[PDB]
Amino acid sequence: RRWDDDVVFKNCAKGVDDQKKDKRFVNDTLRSEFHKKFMEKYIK
Amino acid sequence: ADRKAREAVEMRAQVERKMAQKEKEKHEEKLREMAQKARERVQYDQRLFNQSKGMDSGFAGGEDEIYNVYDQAWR
Amino acid sequence: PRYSGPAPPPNRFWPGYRWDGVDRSNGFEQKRFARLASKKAVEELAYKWSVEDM
Amino acid sequence: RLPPEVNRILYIRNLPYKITAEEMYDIFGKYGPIRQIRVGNTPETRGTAYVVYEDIFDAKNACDHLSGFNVCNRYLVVLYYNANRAFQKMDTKKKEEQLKLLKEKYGI
Amino acid sequence: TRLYLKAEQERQHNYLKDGPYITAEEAVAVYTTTVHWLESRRFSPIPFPPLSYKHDTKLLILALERLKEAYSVKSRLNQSQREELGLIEQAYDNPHEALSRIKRHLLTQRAFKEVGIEFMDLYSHLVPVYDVEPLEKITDAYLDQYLWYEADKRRLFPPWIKPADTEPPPLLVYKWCQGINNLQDVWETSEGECNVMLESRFEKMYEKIDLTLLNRLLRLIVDHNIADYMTAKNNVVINYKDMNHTNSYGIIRGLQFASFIVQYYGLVMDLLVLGLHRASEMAGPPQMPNDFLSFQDIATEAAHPIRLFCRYIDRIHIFFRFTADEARDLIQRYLTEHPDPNNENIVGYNNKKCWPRDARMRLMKHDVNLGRAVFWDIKNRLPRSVTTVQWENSFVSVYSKDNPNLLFNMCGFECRILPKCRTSYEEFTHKDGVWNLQNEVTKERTAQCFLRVDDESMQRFHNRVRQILMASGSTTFTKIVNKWNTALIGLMTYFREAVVNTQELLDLLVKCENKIQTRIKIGLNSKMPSRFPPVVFYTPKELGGLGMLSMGHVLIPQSDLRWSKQTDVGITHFRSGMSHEEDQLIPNLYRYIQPWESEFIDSQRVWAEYALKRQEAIAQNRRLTLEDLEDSWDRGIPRINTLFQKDRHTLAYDKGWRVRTDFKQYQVLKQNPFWWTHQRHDGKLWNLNNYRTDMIQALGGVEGILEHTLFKGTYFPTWEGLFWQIPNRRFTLWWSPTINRANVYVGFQVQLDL
Amino acid sequence: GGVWRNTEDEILKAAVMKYGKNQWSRIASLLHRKSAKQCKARWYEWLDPSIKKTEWSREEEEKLLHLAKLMPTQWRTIAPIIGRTAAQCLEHYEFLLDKAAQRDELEMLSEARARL
Amino acid sequence: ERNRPLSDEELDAMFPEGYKVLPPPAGYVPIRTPARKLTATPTPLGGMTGFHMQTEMKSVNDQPSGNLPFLKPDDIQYFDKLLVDVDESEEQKERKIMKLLLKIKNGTPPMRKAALRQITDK
Amino acid sequence: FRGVVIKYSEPPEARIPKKRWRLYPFKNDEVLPVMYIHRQSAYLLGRHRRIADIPIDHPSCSKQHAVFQYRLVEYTRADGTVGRRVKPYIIDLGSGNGTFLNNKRIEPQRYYELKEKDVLKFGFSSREYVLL
Amino acid sequence: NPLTKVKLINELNEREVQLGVADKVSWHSEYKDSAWIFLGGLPYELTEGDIICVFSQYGEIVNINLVRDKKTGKSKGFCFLCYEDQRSTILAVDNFNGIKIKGRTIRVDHVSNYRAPKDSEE
RNA sequence: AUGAUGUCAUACUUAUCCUGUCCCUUUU
Repeated sequence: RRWDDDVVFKNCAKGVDDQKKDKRFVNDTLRSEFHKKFMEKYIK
Repeated sequence: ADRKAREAVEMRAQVERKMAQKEKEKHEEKLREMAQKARERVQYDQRLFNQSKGMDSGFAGGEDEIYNVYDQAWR
Repeated sequence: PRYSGPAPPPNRFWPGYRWDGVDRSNGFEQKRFARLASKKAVEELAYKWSVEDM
Repeated sequence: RLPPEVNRILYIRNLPYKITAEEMYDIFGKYGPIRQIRVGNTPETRGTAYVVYEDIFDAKNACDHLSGFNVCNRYLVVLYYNANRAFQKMDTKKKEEQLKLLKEKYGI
Repeated sequence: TRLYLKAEQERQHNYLKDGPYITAEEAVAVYTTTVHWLESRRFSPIPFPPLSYKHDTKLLILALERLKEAYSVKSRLNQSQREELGLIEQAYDNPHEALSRIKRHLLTQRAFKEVGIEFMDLYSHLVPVYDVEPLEKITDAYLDQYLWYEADKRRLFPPWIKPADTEPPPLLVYKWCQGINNLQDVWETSEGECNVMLESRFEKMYEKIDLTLLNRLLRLIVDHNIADYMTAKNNVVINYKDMNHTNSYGIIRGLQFASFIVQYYGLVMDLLVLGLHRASEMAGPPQMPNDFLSFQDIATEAAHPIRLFCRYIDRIHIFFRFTADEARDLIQRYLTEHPDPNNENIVGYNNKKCWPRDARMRLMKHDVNLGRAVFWDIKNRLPRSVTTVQWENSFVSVYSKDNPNLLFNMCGFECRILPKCRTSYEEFTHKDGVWNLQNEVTKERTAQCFLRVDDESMQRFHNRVRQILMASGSTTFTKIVNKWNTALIGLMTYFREAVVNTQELLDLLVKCENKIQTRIKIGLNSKMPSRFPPVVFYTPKELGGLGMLSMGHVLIPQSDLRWSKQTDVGITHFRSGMSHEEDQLIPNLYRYIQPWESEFIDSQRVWAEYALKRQEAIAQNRRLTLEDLEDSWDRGIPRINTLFQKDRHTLAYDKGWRVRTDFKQYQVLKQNPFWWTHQRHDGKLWNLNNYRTDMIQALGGVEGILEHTLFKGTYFPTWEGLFWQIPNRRFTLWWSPTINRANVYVGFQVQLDL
Repeated sequence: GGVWRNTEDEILKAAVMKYGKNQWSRIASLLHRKSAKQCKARWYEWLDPSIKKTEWSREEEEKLLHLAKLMPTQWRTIAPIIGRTAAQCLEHYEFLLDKAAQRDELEMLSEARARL
Repeated sequence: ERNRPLSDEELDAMFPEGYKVLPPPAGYVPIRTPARKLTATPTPLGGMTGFHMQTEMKSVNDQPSGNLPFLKPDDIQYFDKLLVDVDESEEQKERKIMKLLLKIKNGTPPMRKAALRQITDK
Repeated sequence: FRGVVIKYSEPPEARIPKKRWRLYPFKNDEVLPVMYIHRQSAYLLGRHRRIADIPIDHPSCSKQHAVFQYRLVEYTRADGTVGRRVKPYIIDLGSGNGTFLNNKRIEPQRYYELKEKDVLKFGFSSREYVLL
Repeated sequence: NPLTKVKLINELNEREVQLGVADKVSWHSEYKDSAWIFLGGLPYELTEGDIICVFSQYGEIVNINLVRDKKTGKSKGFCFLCYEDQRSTILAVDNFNGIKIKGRTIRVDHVSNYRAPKDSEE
């Protein structure tokens, strides 16, 4: 160790902070994974 | 956090000012009372300047219709 | 005799200025040279402005 | 190498009503000896002052460095004071005695 | 656009509905880290607007000049743009009153009017561009140039955040290259050394950074009134044609204060990215500021693991070196955090495409492990509410004993450096543009440097060429030719040597230039000519032709080169002498123009010689002459004309040239050729000249150009003043004598009439 | 510009009642003094029928006082939450409330400050 | 020339009404007298200025009125009396209301017109 | 000047000094005053109150006896490289009784190696005060 | 009238510069083929050697002679000096015209007629 | 229920008017 001593955040250990993945769809077409991926990939 | 950091910065500045006032006084006392005889003794050429205008960007916008290359004439 | 070690202003003729000519001028040769350089720059600027759509 | 309009007198504004002539003399005293200084004690002119120096170039260095200079929370208005305007409140007289003196002492 | 604005609407109502901020404790730690770092560097606070300033009017003229040059270029309007131009002209007429207006607004009005937004489509990745109301834009612009002026006068942003006034791209490329070369015995690994290059965007600093922490950081930067103004005009409103989402979720993108906004956000986030102690050490002692990357002693280069780390606005590039036992420890920490059962660390690593047979990142055990490890550590050390990085999005190459190639992809096109002492791969050097780099102490060729063009920008150039080739039939042929010339003059200059040496990029531009020529031909006729004779396409503008800047081989029609004139006898045909091999048209720069490597070399040489000639002239007590300033006046670093010009008194008091340009790209719609320089501050580097001369010589000159034209038909005397649905017809007639022939259209039979 | 006279305000209210709300270009072609964005801003600021231009109470003052410290900037975000929604009455009320109510060694020190 | 030394009656001659020449202590006027000698002497002596990094009110005045079209930075000297906002308590109110001049000098053309008439009839 | 002619002009190679040097005057083994020589460009000391800015209590010194001005002259450093070095220039202005430095008379138009802590005299014949 | 000659010469030079005149018609074709320039309005304390030293910046003067008057020092205020070439006289008439030299300003113009003792105006 | 003074827009009239200059101040 003794290499990471300037980090403010100690240890996050949380990618999505609910689970590893959601693994669930939804009924609203706007609030879905495909629309979020299309709005985060094609638009920047 | 701002109210607890401003007082800390003021205390650090006061300690640095106290150290500076304790260092500069000792330096002036060491420099004044000397141990060895303290008190016992371009035109640049005007034709090169302002040879062209300016203050613009050179590439006015991005419209590819102003013929930006070949700034000089032909013959 | 020869000139001193001063900077003589040019007026399209290298003259033999002597007898301590330390900056004796009215400001006519330098203003004319600056006006000539400004005209030579403004001609190219107007040509580039008129060659915008051509 | 100076503009003619500037004069030995400077109008200075954006002053507090509590301000002390000690701070005044100290600060302004950088550039040269003070001829004198006036301060408005009157309802409208309170907050304003006039500074006059033994020399103009004093005032020139002053307005140079003192331009928009700070006191308390304020950035003082520093301008070269005008001339003429309201003068004739006083008169031209009392020349006779002094001129008689210079005509007497040196005899010229 | 309607969908993504609805998405921002939902996120903003969410982030106000839940109050779900950025984890208050971590926020307090970040604010404390910032306060401590700024105190350690001992930066002065930024003074609010000095009302009688020597800085004031000069700064206002510079900012209004930039605002005018963007908002008006040439002969377009609106009514909003009209009121903007009018207020601009009024400011340039009564300047002190305008400075009064700006000061009163910036100290008073902590509100804002409704801003405008509609995205523009560089069809690969859409990048939305916001518009503001007029007088608010002017006031904010003077504030922005003020903020950058006092920032550069205070040296507050470090030399870490390097996107500023060295140059645009090529200098940063050559700088990071030679800096990676001249590290202390770093390309060697015989005692099991290892190195790693990372590249990852922080990927949320357009929609994360919270207003209150921004206000506190701005309070630590500048005075209270300017802080409130920056925060408030960060908060306005966004209305596209119908919908109207509120604001204040995070920062608005295109407002003019974004320079200091995103740069201080980078200065904050980079400290918590690296570490305070190592960032201070690699930054500078506050007395002696440090150079482009150059650390002071050998010792601070030796102590920390993470050697050098720079950034442009969105990239971050950190050549994190690691000693071997630390590498084993890091791999152990990585596997213990994230156990891999079936060696699935190599299940998906991104890599490059630069002939990926001998110089992709050679995926082996400890190397792939070290890569996923360094990303795990930099991910875990990131302030997880605001700034993350995606292991799908990054690209982390490792130069060790195993993968003897190393591929770091800066703001330019991607770069490959492969030292001789590791006995590298082929790197065939398709052009003479191999990135050489001399070891700084030994003056020795420590490494070679290949540099191929990058795929994202290559597809962007192809996209814009398809945009032009799809914009036909609604414009004249002259505008199509001008746009193709514009795009080629860009994309052969800023990716210069890579455009010479990346063979797929050389091939794509060739077919696209022939494609645009095909579009011009199918405009000229309708029946797709058997051989459109190459003169009236590729010939120069002022002599009545289309002026394609052709960066592709095309031999001339060898029989289309005859001069003919009836002097005192009769016909004296005067053909060209092109039996050498075949007359090429002319080579898009490449050999014609100079490379950026030799440009950088001679730039250092010329600036050193100009300063030494200035020293000698100050000795001999003479003014420097036009002869010695013409012995240079090339470019050296920036430009010698940038010492000569009127800006030498005028435009010294602005910094932040390139950063202002990139924000201007996000600020106005015309996706210009504008990253690569900005002429006034940088100068004139894109130097055509000799090119038009050589094309006239190749086309046989005017003698042959007029011969293929109908210029003899007017029977006016000689070559003189010749030049001055309409313009297509003028082109049609002035080259009708070459565009009307059976050879140029095979099946001809018509006699028109009369 | 934008003096917002009463005869122009009545004409803007009549144009908002007659033409509509989501048509700003149709309302700007019958005034000859302001643009469409200025007319929409006036209709959303002073000519809105849901704007509470009076009745400043102590509950709204306590709501605005308990909101300016949680968010110092972004007064437009607290415009519809407080209930004023005029984007200028909130700043005026904040100015009125501010004017009426006006009329390592460091730690080692504190450590010995408790031990002494 | 204009640098010739002056007298206290001559001093009272220049400045307008309502100012005092009261000094501070009896140890600063002697500094002003040595200042001449010390303009040479203390300029040849130790001196310098520096700044420290520390976190941080700002008063100021433009023209205080309903509109009051703008004042050039110099014209303040003339129009300073208008800047102060003290209002509504004789002749002092006639000089104070006479700043309509300022409306004639700087402003919009209509302000100049209407102002001009208003001062004609007064 | 204000009321007299101005002689002893400096050359064009004059510059502002940046070295650590201060005028330590000791008339009675006590440095009461201190004058900065690197802050000002010109410095005139004499027996007149109209020409000079501050008077001096030396009756055996003329109005124009010595002129100590700092200027970067053509010299060589210790490493051997040429450049600009801020050093004081010592040359006599043609006084009626001359001058003496460290009990030795110096002639004009001769580039002498002037350094700090030199025992000089600010008068034509003698002086009871030295500067360091 | 006494000092309006230098102002008239400067106005003629400004009109020739602003009217777009070339070098062939720049008020030199009428005063050509003669290097004798007429100087008038000099100070009464200026000697011939000082004027020859101040007028040598544009070239060496061939024959200079001051206006002799009042048998005591030959001082009248006028001076006549012939330069080497006509270009030096043109540069002196274009640069040293209307300049101030030791208090009162002098005038520089060309006569190009002959050598006369009494031709200037006091 | 006119009228009064008053800060402040809005229409209307004058067939109002857009190349005016030092061709004159030449003062010691």
